[PDB]
Amino acid sequence: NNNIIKFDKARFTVLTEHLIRIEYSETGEFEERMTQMVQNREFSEVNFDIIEKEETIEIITSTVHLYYNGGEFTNASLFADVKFNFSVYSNRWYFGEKSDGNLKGTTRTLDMIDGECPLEDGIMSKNGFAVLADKGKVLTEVGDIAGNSVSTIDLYLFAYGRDYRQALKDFYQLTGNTPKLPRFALGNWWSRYYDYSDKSYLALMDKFTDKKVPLSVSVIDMDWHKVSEVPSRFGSGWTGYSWNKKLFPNPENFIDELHQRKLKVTLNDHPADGIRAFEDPYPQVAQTLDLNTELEEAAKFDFDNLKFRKAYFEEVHGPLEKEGVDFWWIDWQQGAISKSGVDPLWLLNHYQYQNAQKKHKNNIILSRYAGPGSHRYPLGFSGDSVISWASLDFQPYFTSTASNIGYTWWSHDIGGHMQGYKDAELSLRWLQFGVFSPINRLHSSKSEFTSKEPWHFDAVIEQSMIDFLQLRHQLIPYLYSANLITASEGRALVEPLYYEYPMEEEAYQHRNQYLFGEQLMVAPITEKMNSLLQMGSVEVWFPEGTWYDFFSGQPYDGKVSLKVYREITEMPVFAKAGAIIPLDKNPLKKEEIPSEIIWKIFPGADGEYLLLEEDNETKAEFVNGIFTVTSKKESSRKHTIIYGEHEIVSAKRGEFSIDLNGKEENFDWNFSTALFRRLDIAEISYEQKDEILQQLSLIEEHEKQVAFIKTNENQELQNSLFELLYSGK
Amino acid sequence: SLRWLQFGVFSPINRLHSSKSEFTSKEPWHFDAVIEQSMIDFLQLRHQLIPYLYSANLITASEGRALVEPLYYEYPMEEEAYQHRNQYLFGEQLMVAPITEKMNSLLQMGSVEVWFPEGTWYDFFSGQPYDGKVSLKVYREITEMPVFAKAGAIIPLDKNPLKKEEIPSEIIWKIFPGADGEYLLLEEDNETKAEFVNGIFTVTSKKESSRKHTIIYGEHEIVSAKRGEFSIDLNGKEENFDWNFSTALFRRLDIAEISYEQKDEILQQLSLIEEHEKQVAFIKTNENQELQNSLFELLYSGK
Amino acid sequence: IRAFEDPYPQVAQTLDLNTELEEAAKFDFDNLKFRKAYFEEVHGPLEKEGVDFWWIDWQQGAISKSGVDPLWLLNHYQYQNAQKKHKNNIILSRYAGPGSHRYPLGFSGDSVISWASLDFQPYFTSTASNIGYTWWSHDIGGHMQGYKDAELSLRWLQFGVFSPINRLHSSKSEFTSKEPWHFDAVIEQSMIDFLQLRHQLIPYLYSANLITASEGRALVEPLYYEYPMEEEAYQHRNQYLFGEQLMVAPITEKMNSLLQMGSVEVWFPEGTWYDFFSGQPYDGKVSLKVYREITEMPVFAKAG
Repeated sequence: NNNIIKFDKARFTVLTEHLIRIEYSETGEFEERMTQMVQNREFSEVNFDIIEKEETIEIITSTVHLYYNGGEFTNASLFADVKFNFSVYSNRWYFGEKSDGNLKGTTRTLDMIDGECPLEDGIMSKNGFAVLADKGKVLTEVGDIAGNSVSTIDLYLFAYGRDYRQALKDFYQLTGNTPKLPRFALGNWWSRYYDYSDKSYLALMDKFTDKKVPLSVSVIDMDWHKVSEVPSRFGSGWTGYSWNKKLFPNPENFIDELHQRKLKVTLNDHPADGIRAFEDPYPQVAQTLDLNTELEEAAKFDFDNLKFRKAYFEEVHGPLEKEGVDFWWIDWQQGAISKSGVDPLWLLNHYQYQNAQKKHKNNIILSRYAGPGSHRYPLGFSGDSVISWASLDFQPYFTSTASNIGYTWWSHDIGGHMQGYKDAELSLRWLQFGVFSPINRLHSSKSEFTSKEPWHFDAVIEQSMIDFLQLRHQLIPYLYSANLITASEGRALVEPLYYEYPMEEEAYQHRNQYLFGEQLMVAPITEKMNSLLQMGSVEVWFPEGTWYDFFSGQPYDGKVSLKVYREITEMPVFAKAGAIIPLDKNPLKKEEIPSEIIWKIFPGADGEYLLLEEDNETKAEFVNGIFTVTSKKESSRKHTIIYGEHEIVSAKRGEFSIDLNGKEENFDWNFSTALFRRLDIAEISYEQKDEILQQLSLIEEHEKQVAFIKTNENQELQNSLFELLYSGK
Repeated sequence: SLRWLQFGVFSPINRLHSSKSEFTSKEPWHFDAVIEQSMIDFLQLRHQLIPYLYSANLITASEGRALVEPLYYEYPMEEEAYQHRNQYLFGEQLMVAPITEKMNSLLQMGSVEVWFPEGTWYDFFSGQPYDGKVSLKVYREITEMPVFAKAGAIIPLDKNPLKKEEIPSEIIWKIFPGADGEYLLLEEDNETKAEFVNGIFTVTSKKESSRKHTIIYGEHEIVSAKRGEFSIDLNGKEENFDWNFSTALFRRLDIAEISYEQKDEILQQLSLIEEHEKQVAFIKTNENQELQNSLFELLYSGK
Repeated sequence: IRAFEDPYPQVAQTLDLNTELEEAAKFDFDNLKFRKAYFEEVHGPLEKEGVDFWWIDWQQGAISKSGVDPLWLLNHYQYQNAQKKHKNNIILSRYAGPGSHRYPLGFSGDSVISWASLDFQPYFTSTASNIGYTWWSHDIGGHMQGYKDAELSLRWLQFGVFSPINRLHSSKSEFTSKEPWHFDAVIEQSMIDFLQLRHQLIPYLYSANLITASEGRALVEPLYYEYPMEEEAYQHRNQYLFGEQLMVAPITEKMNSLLQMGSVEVWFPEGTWYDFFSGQPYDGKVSLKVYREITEMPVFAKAG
């Protein structure tokens, strides 16, 4: 290509104006094969300039000067200046050195993490550049490990400035797009490390139905297989591939019952102790792998070994798949050691994801993060988080930041995995976040005390959990459409604020705040409520424009940073004037695609929404007060229209256009009602409640209502009252 | 000592006195150069106020009106007039809210919650404006005292407080713009009426004298040392005081014993953010609660 | 020297740069031609306009192709170049390792404005004599960030007056000027008094300077240079000899508001000592806490 330049023992490939591959080869041969990370180096031709001398080369694009002075790559011989002024003297990359500015990415797991842990770098930087080292093995054409690259140094310099979305799109072009998820992945999952029987698991699935909680996925954790029944001469029962016949006497019939309830079924797989001589598949595996059965030779876990992988997929998983297991939960915690030097977690996710496509279209796994490019193998499984306010407070930041290395389908144990402390409000706050996260999978530890069942809790917590779990299914149309946008356009469902607002300092100062698809902005509450107010709070940054609480219609004039207060049953989620959000009208109804969609419109601006589905595209447009719905293909689907407060049209078939210029724009939300409710629940003096209600009702001028609350001795009560006055301004 | 002298100057009688200690002299030069200058300034102000005090004295003797009134004399039906115990009317034209608490060292300012009755009020010293009716915490450096006058207030001042003379040879008429007003200066041997009506300021007296009148309209000295009766039209003249948000903001941030990064962010954000409601939202997020109240006072006066 | 700069056309001609691709003359103090163009064609024109000496403010790391720290290359070559235009000329730059005392003055840089920073700085300054680096210039009052406290500013200036170099400097803040009249009348007068004292001390300082150059004696010595066998000479970290006739114990802690005085524990060696300012006498040998108003500094001289 004209986009390739060789100099001394180095090779430079200008992939985009903002992305340069940098290689070193001792042997004069450079690597064309794919790697664990890189799937594609075919990019459209771009313009750049070169200054090539006897001893030095300079490559010049719109955004970077890359310099190479010959010899081995050192911090002195290989370095780059960006053509940006985001910093005073952090604008230079030096080979092998770290600079300030990296917005971070993700890490393997939250196992044993109570609150924060360190993250790896991503490709996004406030200073406009990042280097992504390719240290992986080469692949063959069909995707097996081929050994060591002949490019013994192979780097990708990203110099996208603060065009983070383009950086991520081009990262997906280099490393491969995220595959499409199946719609079932986006519903509620039930999971618990608990020794259910077939009977008690079905009873619980039937109780969810009776309780009006919709589920898409039934997880069965490790007590599906033998555990205490494993003789100790074999080691533990952590790894298992044999049903516990007491609990599951007829596994296929049990899985058939979950399938009749329209559930997908996954089993926990702890692979590290392989297939030992007590296991039901051991005689077949022993025959295939020529094991010494009289010395009970184990088929040890070895995902570098083609014959082992084949026996694992065909003879260990295969029989369980025939019984109706839909996909695999790979729960790998036993380290990064293999003879090849490839992390066994990477070998599991890569080969198991590929194997899962044989039985079902667009199938998934559930496994931990295996490094850059491992987004090709959804879903992410963060693991054994400690049950704490601190863990919840980290998790939104964790989730949105992961988009910076393209890993956009994290599934967290909703409510936390293990250890930690009981607090029903923590459980409820965690579920609110989970509903507005990539995947909503309830899971817990082996404790008798950690079930995430809503009815574990009091009547208030129970009803709120059921409400949010129903909301998750209402959101599946929006989630599935965003999923197809991830797969086709390389846009994350969960974005940090700085993707949309890269030049706004406040977009970097609200770590737990994020965009959720294109129409919603979420600010989860991740701190225990103030008992004096009976409300939790978070500081929300409202960008320029008019924003509405998604639930209440409470309005906010951006741009402003404002502390917002919500009761434990309520979550801060916001939509702009002109937002159009589809919702399943029948979230409890078992059906492949919604028979009815609610179009929820926020007045005050034009807008539009494209609902992508398996077999259709439906465009909702709101222009000069006219709402129009059209689709590629016709269907019997019935559309409901909600304009602000009011249901305008109920269950109307086919394409149509309705004029909403006539209709009531304003939500009911009003200062006086909200004021009365905040004062009423507060655990403060009745004399203070009486004085605040009286004075805020009597005082007419907005500035004097604010002066009145400014004298209040309760500082947090001032901030709560200020939120209502700001919304009522 | 300095706060006490500020109160004393706006009290019925200003008598410095102390115990038999070697350490309790009320001499201004007992103290450091800052305290000394402020004490001298307030002690000079007391003599500037003698014309106003002597006139109120004759009103006590003849009409049975106190020089110092609780707020509830003027505002008997306002609950807030019973909730500001140290706040008072001082004659008919001034409202005083002495600071009687040690300064907050983080702000380098003391404070008191002031109730502003209905109407437009001005700091007597600075011209900082306040829209009543409101209860508002006000902050002052140790050298400054909260004293307020309504639009239309007319306060006479001795122009020569150090000059030993039985009656002032020169009076300053200090006028607060925005309303009509009047003031009757009662003296041993004279009555002098100052009237401010539809922007016309008039001075007349029972008896003639060689007294020279100076007129200060808001900020500006309009007429210097003019003899006898007269009338001058101030509709032409600049109504507004110099007091401005930006200057006062810079001064409060500059003296505060807070982080320079906080000072820089507040100055930048309050200068950039245009909408009053969003300037108030910005200060509402400040972690320093008393700094919020100080910044709120300036934003309220600048509204 | 990048393509927008006033000297770039001359530097581009000297270094054979590609001006139509706006090739920068990148910083490269290993390169003889770069150094020559930097001194003659970049600094030279500014020197002709009357610039007397160079403040090298290098913060961009220790990387060069040679393995020599670019800060060392700057101090070594710029000090040598500064002698061409003026006799006994200086630079102002950070410490570049042992031997870099040959290139005065030291420039310590971007200290945080705090009592903690001031409390470190006397110990920092006297201890530097132990590697022969005896001309540290600190940003007097602190450089950046930190907190406002007029008394910290005044204490810092008192130290600076009794330090190798008294250079007032500050951050880009609207709130960090070291002008004395930034402060109240008490702080202002005391700062003016100490700034006048610095000029009163120039004869003593210049004489000590010639003693550094000719006899290898530091202006600022730790107590243990004079009193190596006295345990207390190792236990008063901020106390130092200042030339041969003065012993300084700066106050580097906020005053006790009950006393309206700051304090420091002073070790008085054997002999009769006098406060330099007041004449208050002290009989050594003794360790004694001394108290001073914010406007006063503990500085002592022996009988004789």
